[PDB]
Amino acid sequence: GSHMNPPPPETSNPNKPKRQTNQLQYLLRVVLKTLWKHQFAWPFQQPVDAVKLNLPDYYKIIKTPMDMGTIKKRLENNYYWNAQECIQDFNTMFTNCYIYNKPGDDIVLMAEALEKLFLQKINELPTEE
Ligand SMILES: COc1cc(Br)ccn1
Repeated sequence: GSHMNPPPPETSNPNKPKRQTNQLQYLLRVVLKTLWKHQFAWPFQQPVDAVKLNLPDYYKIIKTPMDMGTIKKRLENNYYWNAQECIQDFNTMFTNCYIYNKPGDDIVLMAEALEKLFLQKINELPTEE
């Protein structure tokens, strides 16, 4: 897309060691599945196109972008070694939302609803077997 948006996060790299764990399978099959289909998922399902949204400062402020489309592709591509890397991606996505926007903005309310659901799902994350 536009040269004024940054390249999206890596989802493929043969040099990075990879594993499928039961925890990672739960993150794809339960956690991402639940969040992806939520009514409030859509602002999070792809990278922020700061040109289309007329937010030229967005990637001045947000230096660690992350979105659920990227996490979905990471999971589908078995990009991770462990669940914590994936949980960290989710946490980064929510934190970016809360940094860029204001308390009570619609996108913040949406992120808070998703994050509550995410926390419930992570509380049920199985032990790594
Ligand atoms: C209006 O601000 C934002 C913030 C994010 Br994160 C995504 C889209 N718009």
